[PDB]
Amino acid sequence: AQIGNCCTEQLCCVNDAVCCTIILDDTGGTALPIWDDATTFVINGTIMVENNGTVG
Amino acid sequence: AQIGNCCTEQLCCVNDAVCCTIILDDTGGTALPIWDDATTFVINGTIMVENNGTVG
Repeated sequence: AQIGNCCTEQLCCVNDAVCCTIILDDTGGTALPIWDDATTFVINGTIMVENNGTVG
Repeated sequence: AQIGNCCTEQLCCVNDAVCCTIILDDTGGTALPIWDDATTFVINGTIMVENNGTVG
């Protein structure tokens, strides 16, 4: 006779989106921090960059 | 869940008009400066010249 149930540990799935606009100038090769991870999770997703400045 | 709003960067539209009158004589092919641009904007508009001097 089975005692207890192995069952599962159902996990909630988080799908968030972030958007911002910046005034970008010459930074001399230095990377401006936009997003950083401080958790132990595995994170996937898509990153989109659109440059609306004057052409040329 | 959306975080923030891309929104927009609404731009004010400037539509100015300028008028002046000059006493024009022979300049020997040299162009008399009337208007110059010192900004980085893209400027459109209409230019009108009326010569009211004596006919002929």
